[PDB]
Amino acid sequence: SAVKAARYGKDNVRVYKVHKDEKTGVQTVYEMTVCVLLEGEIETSYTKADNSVIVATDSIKNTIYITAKQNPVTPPELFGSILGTHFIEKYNHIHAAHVNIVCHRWTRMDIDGKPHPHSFIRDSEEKRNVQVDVVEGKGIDIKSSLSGLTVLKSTNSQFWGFLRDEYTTLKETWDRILSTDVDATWQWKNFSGLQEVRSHVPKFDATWATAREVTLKTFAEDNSASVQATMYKMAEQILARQQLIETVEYSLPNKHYFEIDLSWHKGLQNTGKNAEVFAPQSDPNGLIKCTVGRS
Amino acid sequence: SAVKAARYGKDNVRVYKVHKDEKTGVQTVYEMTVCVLLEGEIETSYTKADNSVIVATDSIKNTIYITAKQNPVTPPELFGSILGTHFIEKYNHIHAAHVNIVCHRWTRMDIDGKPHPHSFIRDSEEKRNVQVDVVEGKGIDIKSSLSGLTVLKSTNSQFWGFLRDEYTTLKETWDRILSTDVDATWQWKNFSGLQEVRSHVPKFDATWATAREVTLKTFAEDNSASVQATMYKMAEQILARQQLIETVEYSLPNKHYFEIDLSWHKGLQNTGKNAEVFAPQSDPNGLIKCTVGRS
Amino acid sequence: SAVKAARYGKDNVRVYKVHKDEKTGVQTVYEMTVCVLLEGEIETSYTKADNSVIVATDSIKNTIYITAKQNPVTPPELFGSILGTHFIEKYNHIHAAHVNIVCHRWTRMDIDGKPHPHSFIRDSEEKRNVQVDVVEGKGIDIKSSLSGLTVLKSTNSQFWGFLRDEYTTLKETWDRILSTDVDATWQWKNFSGLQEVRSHVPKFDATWATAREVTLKTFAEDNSASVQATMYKMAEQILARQQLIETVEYSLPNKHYFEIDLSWHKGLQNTGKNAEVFAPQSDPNGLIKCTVGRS
Amino acid sequence: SAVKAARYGKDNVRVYKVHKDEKTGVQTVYEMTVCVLLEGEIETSYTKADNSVIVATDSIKNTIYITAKQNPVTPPELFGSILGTHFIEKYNHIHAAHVNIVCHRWTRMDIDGKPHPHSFIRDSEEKRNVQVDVVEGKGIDIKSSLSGLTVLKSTNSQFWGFLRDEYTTLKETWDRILSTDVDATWQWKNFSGLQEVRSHVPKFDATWATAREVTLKTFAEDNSASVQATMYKMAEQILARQQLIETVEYSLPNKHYFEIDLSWHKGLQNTGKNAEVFAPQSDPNGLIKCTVGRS
Ligand SMILES: O=c1[nH]c(=O)c2nn[nH]c2[nH]1
Ligand SMILES: O=c1[nH]c(=O)c2nn[nH]c2[nH]1
Ligand SMILES: O=c1[nH]c(=O)c2nn[nH]c2[nH]1
Ligand SMILES: O=c1[nH]c(=O)c2nn[nH]c2[nH]1
Ligand SMILES: O=c1[nH]c(=O)c2nn[nH]c2[nH]1
Ligand SMILES: O=c1[nH]c(=O)c2nn[nH]c2[nH]1
Ligand SMILES: O=c1[nH]c(=O)c2nn[nH]c2[nH]1
Ligand SMILES: O=c1[nH]c(=O)c2nn[nH]c2[nH]1
Ligand SMILES: [Ar]
Ligand SMILES: [Ar]
Ligand SMILES: [Ar]
Ligand SMILES: [Ar]
Ligand SMILES: [Ar]
Ligand SMILES: [Ar]
Ligand SMILES: [Ar]
Ligand SMILES: [Ar]
Ligand code: NA
Ligand code: NA
Ligand code: NA
Ligand code: NA
Repeated sequence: SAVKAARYGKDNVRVYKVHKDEKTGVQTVYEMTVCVLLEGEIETSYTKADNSVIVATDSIKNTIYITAKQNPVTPPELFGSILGTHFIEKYNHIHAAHVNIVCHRWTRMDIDGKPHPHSFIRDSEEKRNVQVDVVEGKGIDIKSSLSGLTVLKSTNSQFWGFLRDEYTTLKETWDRILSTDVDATWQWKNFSGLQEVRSHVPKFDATWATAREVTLKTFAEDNSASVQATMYKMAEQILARQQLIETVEYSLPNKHYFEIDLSWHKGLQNTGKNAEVFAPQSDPNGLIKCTVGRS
Repeated sequence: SAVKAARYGKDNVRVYKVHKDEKTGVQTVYEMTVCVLLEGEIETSYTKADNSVIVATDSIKNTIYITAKQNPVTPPELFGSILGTHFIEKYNHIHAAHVNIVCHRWTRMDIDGKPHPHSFIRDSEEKRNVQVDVVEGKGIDIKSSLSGLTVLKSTNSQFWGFLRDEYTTLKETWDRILSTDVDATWQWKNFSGLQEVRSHVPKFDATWATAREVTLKTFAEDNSASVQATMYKMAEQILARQQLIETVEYSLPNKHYFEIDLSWHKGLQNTGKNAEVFAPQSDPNGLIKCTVGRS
Repeated sequence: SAVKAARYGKDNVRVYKVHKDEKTGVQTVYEMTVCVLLEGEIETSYTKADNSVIVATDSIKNTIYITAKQNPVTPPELFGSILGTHFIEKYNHIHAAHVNIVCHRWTRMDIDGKPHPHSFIRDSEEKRNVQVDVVEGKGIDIKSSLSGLTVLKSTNSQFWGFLRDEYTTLKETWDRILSTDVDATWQWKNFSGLQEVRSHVPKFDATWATAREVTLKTFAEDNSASVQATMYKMAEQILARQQLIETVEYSLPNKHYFEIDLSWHKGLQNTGKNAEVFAPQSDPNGLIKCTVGRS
Repeated sequence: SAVKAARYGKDNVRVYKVHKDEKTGVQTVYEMTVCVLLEGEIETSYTKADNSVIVATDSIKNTIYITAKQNPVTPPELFGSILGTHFIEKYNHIHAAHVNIVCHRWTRMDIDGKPHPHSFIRDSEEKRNVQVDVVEGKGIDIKSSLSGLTVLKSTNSQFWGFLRDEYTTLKETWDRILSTDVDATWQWKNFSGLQEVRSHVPKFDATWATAREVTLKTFAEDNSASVQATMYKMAEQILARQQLIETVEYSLPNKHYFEIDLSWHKGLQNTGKNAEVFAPQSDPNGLIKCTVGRS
């Protein structure tokens, strides 16, 4: 036997940083959950009980907190890149650092019309995420995402003209509910290293905000033929609005809202055009995935 | 042995309802999770396998969807009173209906600063809840709540002057993070019946909104001496502003954000006034409860 | 406005304790999650920002770990009584201690049919719980429970003879799947104090085990007329077998397994006696409660 | 823009099947949760709103239930292979079927020493899983796994001789707790198709049981130098005991149990050799991964 692949590190590292403006007295908060996994010349830690090649997961945890102290935590693309670079540079035998970040929402409260200087609400479980793979002499590969964006539209969704055979029961429809939890990833062009990441810093927040606007606007306005057709329109406009994106990936669940036949009870009419009351289905769900790139 | 208490019914009944304005074409969506438990002459269903006294959990489920077809699902104080009253009136041998409702957020999307007619977003897992006990001959007891309202403030929270003995390690502080998930319940004056609930329907939405505003404002603005002192301020404001409330109850966790000492590392300074990066604590957590009434 | 009720303390305190037999070298592990809330002369901590009456949640946390160092953590009825009694005795102005404990399973591994001295497995998320209310001058109220015991039987469950009206669709059945997650509580006779709890310590483990055996056996063997009729049989057995119990309480969901009609497909037969493949239903679920006492 | 990758299907399909022995009256239950995602000539469903290339997710759901009716659901390697083959054969334009299965535990109850014919307990949340990728003219790729196997050992775990620098605080130790949730995957040699899968059916259950025995026994007996060293020993013996396995992958969290310094309180001694009471850490956690193959 031999080790073909190995990586280890600290998962589920919860971090908070506050910026306090001395000038304005205005405070700003950042909260995230970090995972750092390292690869390199570490096989003997598995094969020969040789811990001398291990940067302890505890020290990795320490390093996440120290990097946050000494560097920006935003945009998360940058923080991830700084943190992964530290590890391949500090340690000769470490050749890759995989950094995953979930950003939690802390939105400034508006109190009596006025933005508050140090109060915040979690206005969604919606996350902003990054996966930063820092690979010595191969560069930095960044995937940026939003996840847990939960949306529903009460009409202007259709599903008909699908294949029918001896396995098919689904009624064609021209008016239905469509609800999803959006997971959307944009894969950046390979970066040569930390310098190139720093060179594109302003694109990260701007690209995330645009991904979010295009998702919300397309969903709200498209008379959806299908989840497939609508998610594709989303990816195309995102690609068009950022040349540094190579691919856009949507993973979208179809969270069914079933019509309820109540006609067995006093001939109550609650289907097709009379559909008022529905049974949200917890499971199963449709799951539709698509990766879109440039021709 | 004898039955001292019994109740049975259907839990976790997912309901959606849409209103479609014919003139405007504006659609409005409502989603909730319902539980109904019945009491009454049912002893023998337990003691003697006499199913003749059971309204089947399935039928209670059917009745929830039918009631929603025939009645407004908002405010949930009303919907819950209607549904409870149905069972004790319909069935001679049923004497009490316990109706629990969790309302899920579907906030109308603004697209290009214009409110969309039929697209919605879940802005937070914040719930509005009701517990409605309809008891034949005693009337209707309604508790209304907001839960899962998650907030943080970065400063203007303190905790000093607490008891100190051989069990105390906690340092006094004049500046700390305060974070919580708000559980806030208002217990209404008993209602004589459905009619009286109906007659007060304009109070339910208004009281829930002022409950929310008072929670958000007081938390934002109070230079908190303690969770205890800040939550008492909220309760007494809500009481002062709605005379049909008998009691207000806060249940608030203290979601700790621990300072990190980094002085062991290159003399890095990250405590007291230098405190920038914190470790949010998943567990344990302070739990602070208070029921406030009229003197 | 005035405070009608208050309690505060630390929730979600994870504790592990190991016993190491010096002679044998057999180790035994205990893991639990603890919550302690105190009442007493604390009103002013809420009304007047008088922290002088607060035993800090942090100190309550420290006291939990210290009590565990100095005392046995089993049975949890005892541990909870010790911990509660500490607070009302230590502090003049504290008059009640509410102690909630969840015990996690660490079952000793058998390796080659030999019980291992220091290796353990979590066999199920089944918990043993206690709720211990220590009230100065009134004594100690203990509720003991098992929860998260998940069971299914494929036959020897029925449900026919239930009420039928314009709200009923459910077909009568003489053969069905019954599945549940058992929540079962036994309420002990009030105790005068810690001494009396101590004097009964051999009853706590034995009653929990016979509670478990009676649940498992009765469920396995009863040709169930209903959840109602089967859960009443369990309660009355446990009562008959422990005279210091005042009441037994089951809370049982009916986790439905729906027949699937496949006759639309190549005349496939999968209902009544042919019923082979079912669709387990996540929601909704029957919820059936019963408190049984002595006549 | 163009579609570079696409797959769609039904996730979270809950299935139950019962075998009833006419001879012995003995019943046996199987429960699982299935996901099927298809690829093929389906790009126009995304680019041209062309649903005519879509086997509806609803029909996929129907097909899962019908396959379960007409075929064995065990071993899950086989069921997955039958179900994925159906889709690439039935539909000319479908070229791959990705099938994921979680198997839930239903263990026969022992009542009074005797195995019960139709009663079952969920004796762990431990799962058995498969990923079956059926790719037209490339064959069948099976990954088998157990997950959610939670274990703890109170001693016979070590961690010393790790790298120390300006980032290191972790104390070396020669006696510590080690707890994990085991996720273990064995990747089978590529199969030419369904026929070859059927040819190896007896290896699937036998290989899973051996993976589980080797995990439990190695964990219990190894005086662990590290998670790395111990998980490697597990993979080697698994590879040695099944030639049809190409690789073994462990993903193991290190679920820290922290010592508690209580010496500040009456000089209480609870560290090193006096360590009795510990604080289980919810987060962060070490995460150690390794893929082992043949030299
Ligand atoms: O078993 C261990 N492996 C590691 O890599 C590690 N790092 N800190 N503690 C650890 N324990
Ligand atoms: O009532 C139903 N509505 C649906 O939309 C559906 N889809 N599959 N089965 C279904 N049943
Ligand atoms: O056991 C049962 N009890 C009930 O009250 C019930 N109602 N529907 N199905 C049921 N099954
Ligand atoms: O770092 C810490 N911060 C705190 O607020 C605290 N309270 N107890 N222990 C603590 N440690
Ligand atoms: O606001 C607080 N209230 C308390 O009771 C407490 N105890 N420790 N920290 C605390 N903070
Ligand atoms: O398929 C079903 N099985 C059931 O047991 C049931 N009860 N109500 N509706 C049902 N549908
Ligand atoms: O939008 C949809 N896409 C699908 O592929 C599908 N299948 N059933 N319903 C569906 N809805
Ligand atoms: O008290 C501690 N024990 C540990 O094992 C540890 N590891 N990192 N920090 C730690 N603190
Ligand atoms: Ar942060
Ligand atoms: Ar969509
Ligand atoms: Ar609703
Ligand atoms: Ar507060
Ligand atoms: Ar414990
Ligand atoms: Ar039962
Ligand atoms: Ar199954
Ligand atoms: Ar291990
Ligand atoms: Na390096
Ligand atoms: Na009645
Ligand atoms: Na006292
Ligand atoms: Na094909």
